[PDB]
Amino acid sequence: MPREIITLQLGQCGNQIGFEFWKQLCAEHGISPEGIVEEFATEGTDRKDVFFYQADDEHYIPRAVLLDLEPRVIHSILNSPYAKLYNPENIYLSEHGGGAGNNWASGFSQGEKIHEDIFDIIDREADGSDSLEGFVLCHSIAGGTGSGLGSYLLERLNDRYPKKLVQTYSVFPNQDEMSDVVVQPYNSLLTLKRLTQNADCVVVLDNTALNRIATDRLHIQNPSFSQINQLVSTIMSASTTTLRYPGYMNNDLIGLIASLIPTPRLHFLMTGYTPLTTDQSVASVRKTTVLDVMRRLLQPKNVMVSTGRDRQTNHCYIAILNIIQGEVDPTQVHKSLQRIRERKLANFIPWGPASIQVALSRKSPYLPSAHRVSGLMMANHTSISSLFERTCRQYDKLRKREAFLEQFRKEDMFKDNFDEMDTSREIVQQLIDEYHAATRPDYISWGTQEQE
Amino acid sequence: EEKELVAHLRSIKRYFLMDQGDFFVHFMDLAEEELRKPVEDITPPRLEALLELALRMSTANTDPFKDDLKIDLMPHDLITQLLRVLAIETKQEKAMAHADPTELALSGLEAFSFDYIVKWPLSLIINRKALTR
Amino acid sequence: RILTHFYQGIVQQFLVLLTTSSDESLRFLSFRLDFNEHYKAREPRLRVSLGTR
Amino acid sequence: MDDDIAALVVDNGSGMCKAGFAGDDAPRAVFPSIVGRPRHQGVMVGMGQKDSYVGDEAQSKRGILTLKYPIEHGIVTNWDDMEKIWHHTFYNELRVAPEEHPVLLTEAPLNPKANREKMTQIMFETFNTPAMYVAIQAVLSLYASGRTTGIVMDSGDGVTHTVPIYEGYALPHAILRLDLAGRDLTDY
Amino acid sequence: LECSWDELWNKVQQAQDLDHIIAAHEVFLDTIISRCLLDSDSRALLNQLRAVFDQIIELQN
Repeated sequence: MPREIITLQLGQCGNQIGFEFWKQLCAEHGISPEGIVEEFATEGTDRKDVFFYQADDEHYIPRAVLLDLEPRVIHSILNSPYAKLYNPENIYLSEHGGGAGNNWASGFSQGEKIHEDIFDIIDREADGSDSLEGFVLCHSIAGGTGSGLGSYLLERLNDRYPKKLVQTYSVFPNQDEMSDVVVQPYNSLLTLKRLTQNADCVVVLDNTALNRIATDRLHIQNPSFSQINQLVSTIMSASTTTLRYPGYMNNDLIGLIASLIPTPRLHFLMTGYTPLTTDQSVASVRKTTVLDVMRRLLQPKNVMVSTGRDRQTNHCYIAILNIIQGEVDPTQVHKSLQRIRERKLANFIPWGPASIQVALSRKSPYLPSAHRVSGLMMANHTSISSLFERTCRQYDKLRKREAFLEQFRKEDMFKDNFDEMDTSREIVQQLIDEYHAATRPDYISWGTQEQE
Repeated sequence: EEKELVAHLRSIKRYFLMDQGDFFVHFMDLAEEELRKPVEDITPPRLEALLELALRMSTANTDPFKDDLKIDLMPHDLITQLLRVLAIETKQEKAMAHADPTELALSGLEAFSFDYIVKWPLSLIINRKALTR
Repeated sequence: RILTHFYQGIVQQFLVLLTTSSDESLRFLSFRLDFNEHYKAREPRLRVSLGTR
Repeated sequence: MDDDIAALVVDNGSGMCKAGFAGDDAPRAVFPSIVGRPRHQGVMVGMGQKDSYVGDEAQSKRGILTLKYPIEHGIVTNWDDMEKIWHHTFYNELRVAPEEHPVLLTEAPLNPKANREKMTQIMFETFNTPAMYVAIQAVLSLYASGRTTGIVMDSGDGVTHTVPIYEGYALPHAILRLDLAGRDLTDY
Repeated sequence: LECSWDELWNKVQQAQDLDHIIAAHEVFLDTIISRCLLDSDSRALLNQLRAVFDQIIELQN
């Protein structure tokens, strides 16, 4: 049976991303906005049970839970054409609707207050999952609901489901824009602290990078939350294609990620997408070669993760997994890997054997693909620590000025101290040190308390 | 038509006669660092992979006969191969044909040659003597 | 360390087999496995085989 | 045995195309005038599914094919798809080279002259047939009746025609077409 | 797997007779066996791979 995945969409940005992800999954699986499989979706070769539940013999309901401490985002999901697609028992809306006020501590306190209700909703969604693997959280780290309520929900899931994996897609605040939310760095720090203690994987979504991509590639001067949510839905669809296009390998998330995550602390993931094309260029399915794919993936413009320029740590790639979708020749993959090695197109870990993994995936048969070849890059790169160091520096910049800290001090999680911010800074420092060690042969002792 | 004589000639010009100067410039710019190694230090598989990668990354990727282009590692350096060619039209041809391949670990630039796989009966035209020349 | 040393010995024998293997793709896979030359740094036979041929 | 190269006989009924050899008592191939192309190009491409199936092959692949009818209401609506259907019939069911056999074609009453011209062009250039003829189906049925004067009522599935014929010549002023046939009765 | 399967499939798509299909399937199986280290020449390599798998299971335990 498929390993069902519960999708948690938290706060305004997270909830929009989750809603659009469920929409994208329905479109890829040929599920109508009401949750019914379309008559053209006759290829029963997809694993809906990983991401969808069957509502009836004909209706597939996404295994998605939309969670907010403010009712607006949940209502907006329920106000979409896909409102009938999701099982209503898997929809949790905070009764108070007030959100966390962009305070992570407030969101955590609200989650603790709604712990019973939230876990009842989670169990209701879980019962629709035949073999639920775990929860995927879509949220923002800068707000209150997606950061704070997300952290609280993660804590309560860890307490109730201590043997299940918890991955998060955490939207980080824009680091190049001065946030008007002076406590946004504080909220982000508290959320990152909780992700460090209670989450197993945090997917960092930098709103600065989303805005930059929309500006340079989508020509969007002011990227809306909706455009970011649509990009997230495209990313989620690409990430779930291997569930939707079953094959010989990588049929489960844990099998794919086991090779990428050696230690629990190195749980900061970077993403990549290829080929990057503007929406207008969908028409021409370019016969992209494996060498051309690898060359385009190496461009920072195509990487879906905004890692800071760490000047102190000799950041390197530990490992790379490329998930390629479309027509892929194995001999072309082999020749591409050979050329990459000869050209040193990929740097591997210095403490053990490492290479660039290449996965070939089929496209969804129910969704016509405008591109002959598509690709996801998974990479372990020490520069992802620089993103965490930058978040820590922003927290310290707010904390050192105590800016907007009174709003977090209003909430119990931050009422007495800002220890969650200091723990976030310490965790980001430890991540930087391990990431620098992971570029070195002494990585064999990286993460050992004697090396820490 | 069947032996693609004109296509074979265009491929030879592109690769053996360096007609695709932008392609050859790109290929040599990419491959110079690996080819600069001594032949004993040169990994033939690495040179072949770099050749194919430059070919796909250069304007040689635009050559329709590029798939007929193969890598040939000459047993002698470019200087010894050149001396053999200079002797070919001279009575020294027998002396240069019997000249042992230069013991000097030729750089990949000096070891670089093209090969062309010609099948029978088309191999009657691109003969081994012509291919060697 | 014991597992790594056993692996390195097996890898050296595997690299010899790869050089004797008919499949070129397996040789390219071996070359990828030591992209940072970590195993080549750890297994002397993998360092010598690539250097000599 | 003198292999007298048999002319081809193609009966294009409003519902079903029927084809065979001259001098046969019945067409050797009789299939619905439908051409089916795979509904999902993707999944069945690897299973050796043809991009399109014609006649009985379209019916056999109906589960995976989108069927199209190049003859609509007895009128040819897709000349390329009709030519593909005829080619499939010839090479798979009859297993004959149309370049080696004269082909007698049938036509609907009041078939457009330009449509006849396009069919003739396709037949002569694609199939390189040594000889061909185009006859009105009702006229052939009249000839089968041993008559030169009379009315032939040809009723297929897609269209009905009334064709008066006098002394071997059809009476065009008296030819009638009725767009009511087996399909309409089936829907009723 | 992919290379031997593609060679088998290409030959089958190009197969003109049943003997051609038989030969293509035999070639596919032999290619897979050699590439799976299951041939006689890989017998020492196969034993080393089996020892590696046993050491991997021992490491896991």
